[PDB]
Amino acid sequence: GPSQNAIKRFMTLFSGREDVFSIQYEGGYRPIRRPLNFQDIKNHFSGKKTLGIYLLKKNDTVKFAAYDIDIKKHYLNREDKFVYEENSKKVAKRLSRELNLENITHYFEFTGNRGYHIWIFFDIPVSAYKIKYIMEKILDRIELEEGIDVEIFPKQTSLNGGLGNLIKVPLGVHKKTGKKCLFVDNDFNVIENQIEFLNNIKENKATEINKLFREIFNE
DNA sequence: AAAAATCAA
Ligand SMILES: Nc1nc2c(ncn2[C@@H]2O[C@H](COP(=O)(O)OP(=O)(O)OP(=O)(O)O)[C@@H](O)[C@H]2O)c(=O)[nH]1
Ligand SMILES: Nc1ncnc2c1ncn2[C@H]1C[C@H](O)[C@@H](COP(=O)(O)NP(=O)(O)OP(=O)(O)O)O1
Ligand SMILES: Nc1ncnc2c1ncn2[C@H]1C[C@H](O)[C@@H](COP(=O)(O)NP(=O)(O)OP(=O)(O)O)O1
Ligand SMILES: [Co+2]
Ligand SMILES: [Co+2]
Ligand SMILES: [Co+2]
Ligand SMILES: [Co+2]
Repeated sequence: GPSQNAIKRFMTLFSGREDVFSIQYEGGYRPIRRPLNFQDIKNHFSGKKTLGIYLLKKNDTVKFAAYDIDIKKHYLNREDKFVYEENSKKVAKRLSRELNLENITHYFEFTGNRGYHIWIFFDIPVSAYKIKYIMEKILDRIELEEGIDVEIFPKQTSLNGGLGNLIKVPLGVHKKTGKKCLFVDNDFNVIENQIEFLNNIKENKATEINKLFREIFNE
């Protein structure tokens, strides 16, 4: 059924480090020293565990990348927090417009607490430094807003024998708040049929993205 | 049976 296809599809899209992943608890994350499995993903989808994925494979390539638009911590508790909610969507729309201009297919996710991820998926892994560079240059094009932080995963160009950074992946439960992390549309409205959205997500071409790095870098 | 908690920039 569609939900079973979603299990296999999730594993292909959020494919990072081969042999380590992460789970969220209340106050941190913890590495799990083995490959992610189907049972891990069923536990993600049901709320029994919350998965985070290390983006960098052992050869310092990534199969996906993400912007992380956040409300700054000290803006969170304000009574006019709705302003910085708007601002976070303003910054996300600007980034997305640039990404569309570069024909980079991407998807929005409400992260279950204080912001949004913009997910970028690749059919074949690409060098972590190349996508990171593209994402940094695109950020350098847009106006920012007060109280918003934009973060770029991958955070590393290379592991140097380490794990790198991980990102909490969608369709799970945010352990800081108990709310589902869900895909949203271009207007930030929650998609009703998440499973089907997941099964329609498209991968960018590594060949195109590789060409785009040389192009932006202008050699 | 449940409490405890990693790893990075
Ligand atoms: N790897 C790792 N990254 C972190 C950790 N804490 C924060 N970050 C990252 O740093 C960014 C800034 O978040 P902050 O809210 O300022 O994090 P903090 O200063 O440690 O305080 P809290 O997250 O509220 O506990 C986050 O979006 C995360 O990407 C951590 O303990 N380990
Ligand atoms: N203590 C920690 N240890 C290891 N990795 C962590 C971490 N904290 C975060 N990360 C990783 C996983 C995280 O996904 C990412 C930074 O995300 P955040 O901005 O802190 N939280 P998110 O974007 O997921 O949702 P929202 O912002 O609404 O709270 O770095
Ligand atoms: N004076 C005003 N006039 C019209 N709409 C207003 C408004 N004040 C607030 N709105 C609201 C009601 C409108 O339905 C909503 C639309 O604003 P976006 O969705 O941010 N931008 P757009 O839809 O034009 O396209 P894209 O997202 O691709 O950029 O703003
Ligand atoms: Co911290
Ligand atoms: Co962040
Ligand atoms: Co965030
Ligand atoms: Co709109």
